[PDB]
Amino acid sequence: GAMEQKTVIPGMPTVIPPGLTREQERAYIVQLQIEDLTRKLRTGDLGIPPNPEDRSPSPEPIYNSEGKRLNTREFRTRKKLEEERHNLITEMVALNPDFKPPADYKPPATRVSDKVMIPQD
Repeated sequence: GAMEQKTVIPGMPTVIPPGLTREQERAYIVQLQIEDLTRKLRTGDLGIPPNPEDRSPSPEPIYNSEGKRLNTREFRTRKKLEEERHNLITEMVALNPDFKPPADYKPPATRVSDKVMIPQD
C-alpha cells in the first residue's frame, strides 16, 4: 500500500545471456520490466486493491493552474506506473544509447514544472 511504493512485476524470471556487461544486463532486465510495467498501465494490472475506507465520499479532482482538470486517483496510479517505467527508461537509455523506448513514452522536458522536478541518479 501507500503512494510511495515500488511496484514490482512478480513472476518474471530473468535468465541473463552470457557475454553481457553489467550495464547491458540491467538493460535486458529493465527492458522486460519496462514492457511488463507498461503492460500494467495498459490493462490496469496492478494487483493492488484500494482501501475499504475509500468508499467514504471523497473530494473531486483538482484543477491544474492552466484550468485543465484531470483524474486524480486514476492518474496517480497510472502516472506512478509511468514513473516506474521511466525510472527504468532513464536507466536503460543511459546503459544503452541505442535503446528505443515504448511509443507512448515521451522523454522528460522542462515543460513540466507543476511539481518539484529534481533529477535522480
